[PDB]
Amino acid sequence: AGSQLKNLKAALKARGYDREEKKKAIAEIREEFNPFEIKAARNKRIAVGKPGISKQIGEEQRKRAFEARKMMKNKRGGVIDKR
Amino acid sequence: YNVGKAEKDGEIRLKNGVAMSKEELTREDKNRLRRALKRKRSK
Amino acid sequence: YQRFEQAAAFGVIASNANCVWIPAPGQLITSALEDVNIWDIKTGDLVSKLSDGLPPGASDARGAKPAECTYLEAHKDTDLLAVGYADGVIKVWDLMSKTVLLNFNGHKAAITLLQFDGTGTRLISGSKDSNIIVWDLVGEVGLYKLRSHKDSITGFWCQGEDWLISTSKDGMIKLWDLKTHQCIETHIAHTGECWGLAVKDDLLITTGTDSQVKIWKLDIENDKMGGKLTEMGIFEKQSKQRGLKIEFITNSSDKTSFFYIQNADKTIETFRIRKEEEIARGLKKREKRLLTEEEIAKSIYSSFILHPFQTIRSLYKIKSASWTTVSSSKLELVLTTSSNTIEYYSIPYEKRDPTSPAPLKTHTIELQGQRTDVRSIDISDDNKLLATASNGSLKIWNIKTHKCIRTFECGYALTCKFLPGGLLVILGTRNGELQLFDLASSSLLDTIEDAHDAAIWSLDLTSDGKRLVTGSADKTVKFWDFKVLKLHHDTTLELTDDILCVRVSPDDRYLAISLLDNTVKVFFLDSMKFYLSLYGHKLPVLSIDISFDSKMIITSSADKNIKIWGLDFGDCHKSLFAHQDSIMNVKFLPQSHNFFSCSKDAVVKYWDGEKFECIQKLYAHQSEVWALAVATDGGFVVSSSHDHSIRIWEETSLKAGERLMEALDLGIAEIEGLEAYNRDMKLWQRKKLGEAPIKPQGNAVLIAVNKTPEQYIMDTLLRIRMSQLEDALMVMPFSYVLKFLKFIDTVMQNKTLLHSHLPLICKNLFFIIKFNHKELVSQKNEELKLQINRVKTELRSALKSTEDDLGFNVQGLKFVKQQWNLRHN
Amino acid sequence: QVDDEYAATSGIMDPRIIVTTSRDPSTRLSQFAKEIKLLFPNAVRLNRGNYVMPNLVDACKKSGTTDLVVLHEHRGVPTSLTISHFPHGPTAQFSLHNVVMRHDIINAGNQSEVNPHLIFDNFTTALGKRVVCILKHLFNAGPKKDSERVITFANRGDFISVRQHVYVRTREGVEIAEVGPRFEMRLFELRLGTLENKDADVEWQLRRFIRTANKKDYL
Amino acid sequence: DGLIKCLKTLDGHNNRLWALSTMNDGDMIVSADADGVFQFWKDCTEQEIEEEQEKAKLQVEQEQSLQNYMSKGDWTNAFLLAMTLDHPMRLFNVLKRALGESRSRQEVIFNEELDQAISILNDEQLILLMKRCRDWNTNAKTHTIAQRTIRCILMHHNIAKLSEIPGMVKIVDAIIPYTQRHFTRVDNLVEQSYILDYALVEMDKLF
Repeated sequence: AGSQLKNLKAALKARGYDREEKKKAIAEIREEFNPFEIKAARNKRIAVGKPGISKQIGEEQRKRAFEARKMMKNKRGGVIDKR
Repeated sequence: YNVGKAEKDGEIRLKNGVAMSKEELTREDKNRLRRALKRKRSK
Repeated sequence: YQRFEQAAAFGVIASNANCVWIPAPGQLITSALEDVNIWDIKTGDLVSKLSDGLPPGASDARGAKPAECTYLEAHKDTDLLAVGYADGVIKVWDLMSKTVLLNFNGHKAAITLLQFDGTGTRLISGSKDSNIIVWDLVGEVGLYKLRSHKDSITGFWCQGEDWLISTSKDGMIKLWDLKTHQCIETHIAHTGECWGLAVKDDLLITTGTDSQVKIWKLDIENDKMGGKLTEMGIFEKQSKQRGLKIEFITNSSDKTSFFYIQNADKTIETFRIRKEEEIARGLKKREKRLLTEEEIAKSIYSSFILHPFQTIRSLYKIKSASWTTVSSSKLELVLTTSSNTIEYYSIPYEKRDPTSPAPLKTHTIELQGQRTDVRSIDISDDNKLLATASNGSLKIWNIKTHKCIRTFECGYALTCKFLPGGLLVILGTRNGELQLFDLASSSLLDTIEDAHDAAIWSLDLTSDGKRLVTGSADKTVKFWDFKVLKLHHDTTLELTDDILCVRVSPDDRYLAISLLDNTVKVFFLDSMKFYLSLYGHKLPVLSIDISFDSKMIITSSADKNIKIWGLDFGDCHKSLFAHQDSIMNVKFLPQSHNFFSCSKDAVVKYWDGEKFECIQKLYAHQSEVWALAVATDGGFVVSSSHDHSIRIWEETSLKAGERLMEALDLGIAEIEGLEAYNRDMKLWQRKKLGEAPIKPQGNAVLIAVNKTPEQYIMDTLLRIRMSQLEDALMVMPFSYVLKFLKFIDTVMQNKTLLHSHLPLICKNLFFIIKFNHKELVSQKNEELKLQINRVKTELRSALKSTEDDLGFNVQGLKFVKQQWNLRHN
Repeated sequence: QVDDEYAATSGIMDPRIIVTTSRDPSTRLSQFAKEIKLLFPNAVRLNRGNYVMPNLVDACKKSGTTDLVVLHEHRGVPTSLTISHFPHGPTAQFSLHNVVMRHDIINAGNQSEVNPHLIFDNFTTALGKRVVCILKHLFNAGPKKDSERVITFANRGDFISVRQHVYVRTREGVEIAEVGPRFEMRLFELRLGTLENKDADVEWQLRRFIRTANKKDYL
Repeated sequence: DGLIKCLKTLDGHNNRLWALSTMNDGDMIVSADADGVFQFWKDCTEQEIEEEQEKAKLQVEQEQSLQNYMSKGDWTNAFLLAMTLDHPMRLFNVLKRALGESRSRQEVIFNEELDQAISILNDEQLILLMKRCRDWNTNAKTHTIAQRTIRCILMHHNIAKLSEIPGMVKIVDAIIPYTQRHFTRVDNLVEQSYILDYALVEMDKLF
């Protein structure tokens, strides 16, 4: 049907010296008109995943794990916190 | 021969061959013709 | 959020409009800003303030200035008020129930006159855009729009249904035939503008820019083009300014007529027009010395038929007037002046002498106003209110009744404050003077002459009130104590520059002073220590405010933005741009970090100090908001402005071819219906006249567009385009081709629209029969055969008739050129 | 600037592009090829089945098409694209790595089909200028300056991120939205003749197995 | 030269100037001298704006008169007022309306009062009338009105006068070829008007 550009101009005419309304409206139209960072399946009788956010957290997790192992790698001491 | 512009600044001659005089024409047609030659002077 | 709203507005009695008078002297309807208030001249109490049912500041109030009322007008007998506003709308109210009956937007700019006509049911309206519209009240409809003036309607005069006559803000007076709504006769009245119009049936009177008042004779039953309205002579006035309202009366009990010309400044020139007996018995006296010269003298009439009268003056500049009369010794004239005040004068006249060297006002309603803009507003704990003016009109209004109960005379006073026990007012004036007043006793406790060398600009009490600070344009601030109830100057801090705002903290801690040199300085009161210098505002800087915790200050200026500063280190937080003219004042709430700022562009604005949003954008004033004051506890805020207003704020699709086909079918159906009607008429006129057909009523769309069917088909045939014309003619079948031939056969009898559409008729007809030639020559009907012959004869006659003069003009013009050549090549 | 086998018809003439699949394509590759033919304008799609590549190349370069995009898959997921410029010009062949397509995700409407704007981010080397020229002479020369679709070829360490966006320009900035397929393509081979032969001289191809392979970009 | 304050420079003389004597009655006659040549400047602004405002008054009266004539009918005095005011679209309208009603009713091509009013207009009026006819003749639509006006000028005026008016060859040479173009077009319309005659001879052969 109608274009994403036409719907985007309609969404901007919809949303229209306050700041937080513009922060909210801009974040809303960005996460609405960005469809390639969700994943949608087809219901055989729909947003089923958030690929980039899941990827970002899965790689930041192992990034801090890798830096922790690189910090541990040639240590021999350690504080023993019994508190 | 062809229809050029008007020879004095009290009238205009359109390419058509019809002419209006500044004083004689109504202000609605003066707005319309100003807008028209503005577009014709914009393209 | 617990938002704000407007509780009540007051302080205005007469605003930028006219006034209508109602009989019982009598009462008076006049304008406040955007709402109309009725007053009884006898006592002067505000008996009605007819206002819009929506409070300005509510949820559905729209984001602009409210429409200022600009013309009152009243229908007396059927009891209506037609009022008109500055956007162009006209609200008609019944004065019994005070609701809005009629809304009549219509115009595009502010409106300048109303008039009821034929006393009820018709209202004519002239506006600052040059249209003048007639409205019916039984149909709620703009009937007619008289549209030929060029600047702005300054007056008109109508009689019912046939003649209107208007005059506008160009030099032009125009007379309008209201049957055709075309302008009939136009003159240039005055060489600049034309501001006045009045007429008692024979003579018409107009005035323009400067003192030249022109008498005209309108002869309504004239027939010549120029001469329905002729000019009969000019005369002079005493005012060289714009006379801008003229109005007539016929006093009874002999019969006599009086008219006034109000002026721009301060003065109404009244005139008695005389009667025909003294016209006849005064003609000979200037016709003395006995005739070409005497005829020139008799032609050069105004001073003859018009007689000046008691020139009524006033204290202030005059905005509007209207009168009433009895006995010719009670010309009783109400007058609304610009500095808000109405005045009821009355001149007596013993029918030969006006019995006074100068007329006398019998009433004056001026108590609920100020005569100037309120340069400083203040409030009590919660009960009373303080308004400070330039004439001297300090006034102590009260919140719970909106009435000034106490008023004094100070001078050009720009700042004031209360005293912390109540019932006591400190004030500073624009010259080197300070003044003290109270509430129970009379005006002056004491004044201090030479309180400062130059203009004082801002003072502030301490929170206990015993010690106040005055900063003035003599580049000094001074401190004063209260000794026992008198003022004790003890110390004075001279700066390098003109201090123009002071403030202390609400806990006796800081003294923040705003200099003219684009900065503020924060001092310690206990040391004069020079704590901080806040800098970077980039124009001279107006009102400061310190928060309740004494941590956060605001800083307003003429840079159209307010800056938030943290007072611990003097570090800026925001620099938020409000208010596109100039923020005059800015004030916190009592207990919160929310604040208000009123500005020089007719708007107050509600902000928070944490997210720095704009909480609300309040839009009730009309002009420069000079001051605002917040309640000490609770937090309702008053704001006072340049439009003499003081207001409270509290909490809450076919195509070508088928278009031509349906046009052809209805057109030829009408055509042969009328032809059958004509055959019926000839048979019932050639036979026994006992019967005939009843009536073919003409077609709905044909009488709706006012066209004969040949013209209707002709313009839709015009309105198809040349690219799809050969398709529009190819789509239609042969029955529509036959009725197209009937259409062409009828249209070349009306030889007017045959000759104006010859190549179109030729192109369409020749393509039609060229495309349908195989079927046309197989039709067997002598009616169509005679039809084709008739079309052929008339069409070829028209074409040879136009090429005859074409060939004539070719040979004649080349003869002209050739005889010029053989003359002088 | 425009190099020696594109300079004859740089901005004189609009291009003409064929988009075609590998051989007996899967349905997601056919959807992908439709997305590529309405990614860039004056491109049409041709159903490759039982087409030989020499007479396909010969029929294209005597019909007058400027260039050819051949798409290769792996079980729906497209893996390669070869761009062959026909007047005995170059073939740049790329692998495609992170492909997300709008036919997979969302009926978000229809596309825009305007002559787009083009962004090229840090193609600094001469091989970068070469691949910029071969990627942008399959677009229409001289769009309108208020055209509201842009596409982007951004180099991110020899992985050209390829996206398409539409935009309006609002009061405080510019608001973007993502249309069409996102990629990271990477050039594994250039050569200087057409697609028919593989006897053409190689201008560049990546050396995967040298021991100084991962030290530099556009190696 | 002499200059006034700044606006309104005066013509002055050819060379240098040590002279200004302006000091008659209010500031009446001014005198200013070059080396030899005198100048005597006249008066105050008291009548050169009065004649301008009274010709404005006359013009706004006759414009309203022309509007009233154009409304109520009456095409002859409407024609001469449109010619006096030089309102060319109104002139085309009065000529087109009078020509159409001339085709309606019934030597004479307009009504007799209007073509007598065309017969009695002078040289500069008929040169602006023929300039109007010149640039109406460039249409194929508005050309019939131009041809009727050219024809009544030709048959009501003197041909030697029309030739010797200064400027009447740069107009008639402009509008000979346009009339020839229209003659060719209307003659071809008469030529292809005989399909009606052919269709009639077939319809008569039908039995």
